[PDB]
Amino acid sequence: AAAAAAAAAAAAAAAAAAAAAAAAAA
Amino acid sequence: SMVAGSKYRGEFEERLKAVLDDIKNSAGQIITFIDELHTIVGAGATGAMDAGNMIKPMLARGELRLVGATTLDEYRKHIEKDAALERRFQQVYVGEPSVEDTIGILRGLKDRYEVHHGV
Amino acid sequence: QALQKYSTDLTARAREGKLDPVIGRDNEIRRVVQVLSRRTKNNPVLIGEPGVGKTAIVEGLAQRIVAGDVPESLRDKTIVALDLGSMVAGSKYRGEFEERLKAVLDDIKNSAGQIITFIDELHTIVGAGAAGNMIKPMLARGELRLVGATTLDEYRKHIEKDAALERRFQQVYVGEPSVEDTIGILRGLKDRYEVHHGVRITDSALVAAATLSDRYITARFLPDKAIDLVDEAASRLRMEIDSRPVEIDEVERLVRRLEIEEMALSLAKLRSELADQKEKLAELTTRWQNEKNAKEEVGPDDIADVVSAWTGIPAGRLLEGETAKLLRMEDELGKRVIGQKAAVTAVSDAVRRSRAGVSDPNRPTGAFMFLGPTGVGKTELAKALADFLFDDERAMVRIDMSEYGEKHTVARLIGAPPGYVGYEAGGQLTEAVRRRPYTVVLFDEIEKAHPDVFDVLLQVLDEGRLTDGHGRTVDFRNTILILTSNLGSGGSAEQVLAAVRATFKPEFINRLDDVLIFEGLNPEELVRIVDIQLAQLGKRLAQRRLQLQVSLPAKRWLAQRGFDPVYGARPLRRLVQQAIGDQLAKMLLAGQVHDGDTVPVNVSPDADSL
Amino acid sequence: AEQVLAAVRATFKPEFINRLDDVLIFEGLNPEELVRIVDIQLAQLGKRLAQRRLQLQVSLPAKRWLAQRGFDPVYGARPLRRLVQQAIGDQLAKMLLAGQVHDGDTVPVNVSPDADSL
Amino acid sequence: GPTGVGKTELAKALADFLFDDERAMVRIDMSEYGEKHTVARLIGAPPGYVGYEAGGQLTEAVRRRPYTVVLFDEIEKAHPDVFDVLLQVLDEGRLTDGHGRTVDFRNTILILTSNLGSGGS
Ligand SMILES: Nc1ncnc2c1ncn2[C@@H]1O[C@H](COP(=O)(O)OP(=O)(O)OP(O)(O)=S)[C@@H](O)[C@H]1O
Ligand SMILES: Nc1ncnc2c1ncn2[C@@H]1O[C@H](COP(=O)(O)OP(=O)(O)OP(O)(O)=S)[C@@H](O)[C@H]1O
Ligand SMILES: Nc1ncnc2c1ncn2[C@@H]1O[C@H](COP(=O)(O)OP(=O)(O)O)[C@@H](O)[C@H]1O
Repeated sequence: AAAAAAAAAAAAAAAAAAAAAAAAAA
Repeated sequence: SMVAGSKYRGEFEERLKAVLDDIKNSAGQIITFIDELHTIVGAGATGAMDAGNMIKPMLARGELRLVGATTLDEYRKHIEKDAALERRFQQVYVGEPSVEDTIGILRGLKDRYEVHHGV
Repeated sequence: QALQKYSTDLTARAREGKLDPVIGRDNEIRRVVQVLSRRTKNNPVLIGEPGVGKTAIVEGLAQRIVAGDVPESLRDKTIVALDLGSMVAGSKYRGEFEERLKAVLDDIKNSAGQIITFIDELHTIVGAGAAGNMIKPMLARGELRLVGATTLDEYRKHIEKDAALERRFQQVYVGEPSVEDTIGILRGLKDRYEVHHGVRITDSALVAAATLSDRYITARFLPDKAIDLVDEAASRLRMEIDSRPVEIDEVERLVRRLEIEEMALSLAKLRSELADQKEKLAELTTRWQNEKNAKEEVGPDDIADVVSAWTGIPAGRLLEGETAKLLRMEDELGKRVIGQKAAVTAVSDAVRRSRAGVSDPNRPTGAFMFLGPTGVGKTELAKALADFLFDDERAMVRIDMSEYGEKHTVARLIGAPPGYVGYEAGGQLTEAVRRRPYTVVLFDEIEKAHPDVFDVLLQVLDEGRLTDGHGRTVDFRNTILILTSNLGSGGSAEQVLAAVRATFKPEFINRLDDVLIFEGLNPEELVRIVDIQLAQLGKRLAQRRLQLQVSLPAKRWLAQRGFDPVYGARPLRRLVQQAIGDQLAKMLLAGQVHDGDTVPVNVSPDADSL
Repeated sequence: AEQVLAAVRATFKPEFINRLDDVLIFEGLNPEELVRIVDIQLAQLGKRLAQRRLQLQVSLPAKRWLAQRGFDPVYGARPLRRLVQQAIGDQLAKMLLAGQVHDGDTVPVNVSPDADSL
Repeated sequence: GPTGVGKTELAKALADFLFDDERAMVRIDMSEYGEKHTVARLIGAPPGYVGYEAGGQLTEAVRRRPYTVVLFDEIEKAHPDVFDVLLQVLDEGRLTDGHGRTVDFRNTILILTSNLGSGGS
């Protein structure tokens, strides 16, 4: 008499980023 | 306002399909107008791209007319990312006017600010 | 009888002869039989990289059971293959899936020891609930037998994530076979392909299809990366056995097309090309008849024809009509670059080498740096050889290494390490050579790059491959790498070969072919240049037909002034737009030089009038 | 061995060498050694020609002429690999697609002042 | 004295006993220090120059674990611009690094070895 009615979802996964930090070469 | 309550795994998909069949079921009359269409790419996130590419086979024959208006720097972030759609659209560039045309524009809008403010 | 609705049966399909011989891999069949008759924890898992043959091991097990060469405790076990997709169908109530699964487990349990379940792709057994967890007491009593095969990464994505389930299994690692064992396999599957398509197959075809698929097609593992070549050569021969061959069809369709176009226009032109094409189609037709008056099986050339039609690379066997090209190439390339006989004689020696198949297999077909002073042609040569090979100027991959001045720019052509911002985009060099690996790659102004980019062009040479930020060794094995430079211009050969060893390391100059130092120009070989420019201009205004009747004293006069011993032929191409283009562009937008009309030029004592 | 191990110690971490096994240093090359390398390259070039069933008959003055040329003692063994195909493979590759080198019929090599004719 | 005696085997023999650690020795070699641009490798660079993330060759291995024995191999070839850096090591218990932080040498052991001699008594 009762039905289940499966549902959806939403997944998040972000991304890191790097800085390069130049060197004045002396 | 079409992803209002759609937490079940097939509601938004048939809802958009019902809207597209309602447009297609009228013999060449309705001009649709989707404002800020850069948010139509990732409309329905099914966890697997299966939304936003339902109109993709329909635009190629050109059954819905789809006027839009997106910002210039919101265009190479969402649509050029996902360039299968970018060929379906013609582009109309709009540049700002100069001072002399702004003088002509402002003299025509001096009919609506005299009513809202009685001055 | 619950298994009758939901499962299948391999054994009844094995008695009727619906399966192929699986001659090969005795060790893994013996290993599976060794595991499967154990007391407890007796459910093996075939794990291998996708392509190596894992379902065929189970089919060979079924054929061996029906044949009767099995040990004592395998007398008529009757392997039964299940379906986890059929279980979830209409089960939309609160308890229907679990009672179906319980009925299946009851019909397995009431039998004594017979039924051997075969569940292919058992990463599907993880979820399927919304349940799906009522298998652990059945597995951890030695009551279910459960042979099942997955791939490699789908194992660790699901089952290694589920470290309680993982204990009640074994792992039978199935690895790739060799090339000789591939040849041993391909003599067994030949009868089925002769039955389904009515052809004949030479053993030389089956050894060439196993040798020649090793070098060229490199994405798939090799029990079956070489089956498709035979399977498509048979289909192409079946095409040519039916009504008409191929060419004559090609030419008939082409001439019908040109006929259509021409009659619609009623252009001349095409009228000629029609007639010529009608001559050819006639000749061939007659030849056809002649032959008839006087192929019916596959051969070792047809396999290379398939691997040449697919994946771009022309790798046939000394093809007809190209001997009229490659023996004319040293002179045909001279019609666009004038002078530099040694460089063209060295470039032709890398195309006529690898076309005939003399060159080394695991090495690029030519990778060599050529340099000199400016304005000589070192860019025009690379754009001039890739015009007749490819019919277009844009099949070149021309990345510039003038922009790579600092250290971290190297990551733009290798991708990102996995976990960072641009991972969807991948590489920028590598993702364009993986598609159709036959291009010509340039490197403009190698002076300017930071000396860490040379750590990337160092395993390109002598090996041919590189990884990236996606985990795929692309192959540069049969491209052509061209490096340009501009070093020195201050001596004949000693100063520039000192400066090259001053800037580069010994371990990079060692990895190159012949470094080709150019020479410059000469005033006698300058005049031969000039008409090309004029002829090029005679093309550029071709849309209005203003073809130039140039006097020969003008061609004489353009050679005296314009010769620079330090700037090459580049001042001449500005001198032409100063002499002709200024006065012509002034006279063209005022009237009086209307299109369809011709203009001569005469030598004024300082200028040249129109 | 002094300067190169000094540069190795100046490039790594100090205990990173002791955890390793025997750090080996290689030789140079020698004119006595260079004959059998030519034997290996001729055997490889013969086995490459085994599909279209060509083979070669290399004379001993030519086999040592390949050893006299190409002895630049800073570039290792890699110039000889290029020198062989500058000598042999170019001339054979020009002849092979011009008829006259029909399969099965082998070719000998013969000495001619700086090339080698076939 | 000579080589191959115990001259560094004594050094390992007192690190593991008095400091209770097997790997608590620092063996730097002053066999490269003949110039003005070589001394600054053992103290660091300013914040912005070439060798900065690696820090000093000496000090960044003393900042953590300041319970170490420290050797100095082959002092006799060193340029005379180490001994002013090395002098206030053995005259004060402080030294400045490439960053600007402070290191304390008041609980270490310095050992300055060489190989000349060994024939004279
Ligand atoms: N020893 C063998 N004898 C005969 N044919 C073989 C042998 N090993 C593999 N094959 C063939 O190689 C092919 C491999 O097909 P499958 O084994 O079904 O692929 P697979 O290993 O199941 O890969 P997936 O990931 O499961 S699709 C089939 O055409 C088999 O007939
Ligand atoms: N020997 C030549 N044969 C034919 N065209 C030539 C020749 N030398 C120069 N040219 C022409 O002059 C131009 C040569 O420009 P490029 O060869 O591209 O310059 P470059 O060789 O790249 O030298 P740099 O140092 O890189 S600017 C082209 O327009 C060529 O058509
Ligand atoms: N008294 C000793 N106890 C242990 N090993 C010794 C002794 N004398 C010499 N040796 C040997 O010599 C080596 C130590 O040499 P080492 O002191 O490093 O020479 P160097 O003077 O060049 O530093 C050890 O490997 C050890 O086997």
